Amino acid sequence: FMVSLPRMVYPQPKVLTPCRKDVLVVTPWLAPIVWEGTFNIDILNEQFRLQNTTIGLTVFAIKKYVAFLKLFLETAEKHFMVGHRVHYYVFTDQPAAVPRVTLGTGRQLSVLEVRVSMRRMEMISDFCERRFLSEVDYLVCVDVDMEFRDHVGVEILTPLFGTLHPGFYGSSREAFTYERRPQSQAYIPKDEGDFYYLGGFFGGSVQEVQRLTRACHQAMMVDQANGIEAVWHCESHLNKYLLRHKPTKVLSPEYLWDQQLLGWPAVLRKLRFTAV
Repeated sequence: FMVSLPRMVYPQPKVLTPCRKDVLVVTPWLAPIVWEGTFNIDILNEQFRLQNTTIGLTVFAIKKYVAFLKLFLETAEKHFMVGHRVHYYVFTDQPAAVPRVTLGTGRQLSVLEVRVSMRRMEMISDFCERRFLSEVDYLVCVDVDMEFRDHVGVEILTPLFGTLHPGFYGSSREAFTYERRPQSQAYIPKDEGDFYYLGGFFGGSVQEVQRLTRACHQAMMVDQANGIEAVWHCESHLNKYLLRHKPTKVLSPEYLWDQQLLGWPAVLRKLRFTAV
């Protein structure tokens, strides 16, 4: 079970004062949308540390993309789940090119050799299935050509989460780049859709992440057999899955931003994880 929190002194939440009035902070299925100002990280850290939470962070670094590992891992050390147990899983075709990065206590890295479009979904579902169940409580699946710039912590953890694509968070659903051909398993028509989620940042409990990756892998195989490739590949399938299986938290675009392409809008109080 879960033990009591200790006594804590913090500002009283005020019912007649919203945290943020400029953005939606809860979905219509009552999942929090995680923005700066919506969470007290001290309360959340207590809750998750009292469960001895271990977070797995997966990245694929193939061919030239191994060059991104050093900055990715060094900045993860500064910003990602600091204080909690972290297990990095680096999937690569070049185990010797993985940089030797100094890790904080309670943090470990495993290099897993591989070797295409389906490799990520396949590797996460039913190649590393048993290992992940034994080793971590949550999985966070991200792209490697990125850097952490600010806190990314236990506020994201939940059974299943997606992240709002920074190019589409203000867009009408008709403008979302979902797969629009009915012949694809990823098809979403013009009158459906909550959000446009990123392929590059999703996660959840190991069980829910394995369900998602298994479903996507199966859908991608069906499309391949039918001679169709979804417009945005695994991201299109991720969007179909999260439409039909609503995430239990949604991360705001603070969690995956491209400052060169999109600047630093007022609505973003922090830029936490960004394109290089």
